[PDB]
Amino acid sequence: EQIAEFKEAFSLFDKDGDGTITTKELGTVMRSLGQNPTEAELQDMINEVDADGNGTIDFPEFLTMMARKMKDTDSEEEIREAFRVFDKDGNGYISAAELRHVMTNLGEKLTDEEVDEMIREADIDGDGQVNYEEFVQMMTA
Amino acid sequence: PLGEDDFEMFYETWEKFDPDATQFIAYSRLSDFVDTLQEPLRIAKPNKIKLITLDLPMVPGDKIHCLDILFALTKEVLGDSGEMDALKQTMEEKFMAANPSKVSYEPITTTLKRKHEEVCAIKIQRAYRRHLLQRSMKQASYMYLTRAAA
Ligand SMILES: [Ca+2]
Ligand SMILES: [Ca+2]
Ligand SMILES: [Ca+2]
Ligand SMILES: [Ca+2]
Repeated sequence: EQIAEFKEAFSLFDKDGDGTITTKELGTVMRSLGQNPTEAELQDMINEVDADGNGTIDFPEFLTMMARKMKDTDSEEEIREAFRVFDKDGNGYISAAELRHVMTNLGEKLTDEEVDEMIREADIDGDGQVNYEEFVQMMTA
Repeated sequence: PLGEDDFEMFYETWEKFDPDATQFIAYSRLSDFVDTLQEPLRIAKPNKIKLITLDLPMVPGDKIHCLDILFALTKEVLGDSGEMDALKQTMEEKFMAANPSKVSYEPITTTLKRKHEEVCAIKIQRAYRRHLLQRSMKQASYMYLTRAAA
């Protein structure tokens, strides 16, 4: 198995490169991304992947966390964040434009027809828009 | 070793990566810019992760303003003084009016953001595609299973 890419991720949350991740470094990265964590919340997040009680997180613990998430669980919390990211204007609905714009990004060249089928099968209500409930249903099972 | 020469030198090699004097650079082009830079302000060649961490704002589409790059490179080497923050604001007004070309004032995206969006997007396309394969597989086997029973 290849850990080649997980190092880039570890580097992102390590500002000083001291080989560990504190609350403060993690909080810094979250805030820049658009989310406010409470101080207590940052602590619990740190604890879950904190094997050796240290209070910070080096590549071993980080690697284990990545391995745990390696299974494509596709949890609702993970999905919720994606919705937050794609819902550019924050109105609680993802318009076609928003999602269609995401296709241009590098991850995969979803064809326009493929994207249209994504919208067709997700928009139950029938109003040209994905809300959170439809988006979750589309991505669950 | 910050000096007088470095600032003219930053503004010089801007013409190398932007002869057209657009004052904007495609994000992909940026990594090489900072590699081929003056010694104090230079960032080592493996610099994609740093650029991501810098959060330089990008205007549509994927265009970063001359100043943002500049001040971010200096305040990397140098401390984040209040005067610089004020100085850039004054400079911003001078540059815009000065520019003959006209564009909207605000950019809605930054590199950190962009990297999360690319990550989150991959996760969704990867999941969507896998979900599809499963449906097809299930449909084929079931069809064969019923047909065989018949
Ligand atoms: Ca650290
Ligand atoms: Ca630890
Ligand atoms: Ca929206
Ligand atoms: Ca809807």
